[PDB]
Amino acid sequence: EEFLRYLWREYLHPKEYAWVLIAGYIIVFVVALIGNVLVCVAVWKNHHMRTVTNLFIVNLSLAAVLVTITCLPATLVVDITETWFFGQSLCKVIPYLQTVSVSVSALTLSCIALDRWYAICHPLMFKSTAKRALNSIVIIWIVSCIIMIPQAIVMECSTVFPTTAFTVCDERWGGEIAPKMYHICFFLVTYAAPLCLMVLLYLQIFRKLWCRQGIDCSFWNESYLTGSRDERKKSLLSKFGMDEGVTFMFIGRFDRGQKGVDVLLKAIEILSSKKEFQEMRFIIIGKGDPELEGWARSLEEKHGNVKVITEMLSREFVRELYGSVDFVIIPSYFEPFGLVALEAMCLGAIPIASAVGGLRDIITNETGILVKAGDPGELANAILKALELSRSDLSKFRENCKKRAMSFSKQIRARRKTARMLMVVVLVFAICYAPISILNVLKRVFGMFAHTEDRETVYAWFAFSHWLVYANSAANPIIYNFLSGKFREEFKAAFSWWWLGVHH
Ligand SMILES: CCN(Cc1cccnc1)C(=O)CN(c1ccc(OC)nc1)S(=O)(=O)c1ccccc1C
Repeated sequence: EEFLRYLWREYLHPKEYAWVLIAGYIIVFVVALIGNVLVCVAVWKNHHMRTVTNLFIVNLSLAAVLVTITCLPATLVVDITETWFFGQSLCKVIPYLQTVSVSVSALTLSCIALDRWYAICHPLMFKSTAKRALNSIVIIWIVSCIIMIPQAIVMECSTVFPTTAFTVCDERWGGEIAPKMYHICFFLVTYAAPLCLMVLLYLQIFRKLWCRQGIDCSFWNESYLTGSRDERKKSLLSKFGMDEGVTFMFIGRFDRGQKGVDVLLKAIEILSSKKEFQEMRFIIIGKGDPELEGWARSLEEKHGNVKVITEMLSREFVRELYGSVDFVIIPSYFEPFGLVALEAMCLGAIPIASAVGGLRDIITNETGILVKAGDPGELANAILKALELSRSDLSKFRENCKKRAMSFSKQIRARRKTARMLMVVVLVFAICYAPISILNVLKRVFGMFAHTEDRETVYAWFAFSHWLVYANSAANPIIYNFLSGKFREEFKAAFSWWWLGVHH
C-alpha cells in the first residue's frame, strides 16, 4: 500500500497549514463547479444569451469544470503529501488534462479578443455567427490536444529514495536542453503570446469605446436649451449680423485630406452663382491651413450670408449652436467614429455628412443626408436638397435624429460593459496564472530552486500558485455575475428553480 509508506514518512515533512490549503480547495471546488455549471446552463437555456462572446465563455467554463473534477483533487493530494497515489496511467492523463485546459483557456480568451476587435475596430465590423464560433472551439480543442501530446509523453511515475520510498509523478527528459526549450515554448504559447495579443487588442477597443466614441450623455442634452428653436436660431443669426434663413454649420480643423473644409468651400463656390444661395446661411468654424483660412475669409468678405469663426469656442457655445442651426455639414474624407454627428443629432441639428466611417454607421436615410466623400458637386446638391426640405416643418426629422443618436449611444454604452467585463477576465487571468507561469520558467528554464536555501518556502509558493490556478476558474463566474446583467439575472433564475421551483 502506497498510503502506509506515506504514514511512515509523514514525520519528515509535517505541514501544519494543511487545513488552510484544504479549506481553500474545498471552497474553490464548490464555487468553481457550481458557478461554471450555471454559466453553461444560462447560455444553453436562453437563446438571446447565445452570442459569440458567450459561446466562447461557455467553452471556458467547460475547461474549468473539466479540471475542477479531474485534476483539482489530485493536485490537492500531491501538494499536501508530496506523493503520487494514482496510477502511472493517471500520471500521464491528469497532467495532460490540466495543460490542455490551460491551452484551451488561453486560446479561447484570445479568440474572444479577436472577435470583439473585428466587430468593434475593423472597418468591415464583421458579425460572427454561432457556427463560426463553434468551429473555432472544435479547432481550439484539437490544437490544444495536439500541442500537449509531448507533455504527456514525458510524464513518468518513478520511485524516489529520501529507507522508505516515494512514488512521484514528474516530467522525465533525456538531456538538459529539451526541457529548457520546451518550457520557453510552453510559456509563450499559454501566457506571454496570448496575453500580449489581448493587451494590444483591448487597448484599441478601450480607446475607441471609451474615448473616441464616448460621448457625454449628461452634457449633450437638449434640456440645456431654452425657448423655441426658431427663437434661438433667430438670435443666433442676429449675433453674426445675418437675416433669418436656413442655417448650415461646419465645425472642424482646416485640413488637406481630413475634415473636408476644402470640399465645403468648393461647394459654396458652386452654390454662390445660384439665386437660391441667398436663402442659406453658412457658419464655418475652425482654423488651421493658412491658405484655407484665406479662402474661407475671402468668401466671408464677399457674402453677407457667410461667417467664419477661427477663435476657440467653449463646449456650451457649440452645444448652443447645435441646438439652433438647421443643419451641420461634416464633409470628412476620413471619420472612423463620427462623434460630431452624435453630438449634433442629440441637439436636433440635421447632419449633411460624407458617407464614410462612423458617419456611414451613425447616419441613416431617415436621420440625415449622406454624400460621396470629397465631392463638392455632390455636397452642393445635398445643400440644395436640405433647403427644399426646409420650406416645410423639420420637427419630425429632428426628433428622428435625437432618437437615432440616443439609440446609437445606447449601443456604445452596451458595448463598453461587455468589453469592460472581458477586460476584467483577462486581467484576473494574468494575475492567477502569472505565479505558476513565472515559477515554471525559473525552475525549468533557468534552473532556480535546485540549490535550495529554504525548500519549505519554495514548496509553499508552488502550492499557492496551484490553488490560485483553480481559484481563477471559481473567479470567472463571479465576474460574470457582477459585470453582466444578463448573467446576473440568469444566475438568479437558476437558483430559484433549483431551490424553490420558482420560474425566475
Ligand atoms: C507545465 C505545467 N506546469 C506549469 C504551468 C504553467 C502555466 C499553466 N499551468 C501550468 C506545472 O506547474 C506542472 N503541472 C501542474 C502542477 C500543478 C498545477 O496546479 C494547477 N497545475 C499544473 S502538471 O505537470 O500539470 C502536474 C504535475 C504533477 C501533478 C499534477 C499536475 C497537474
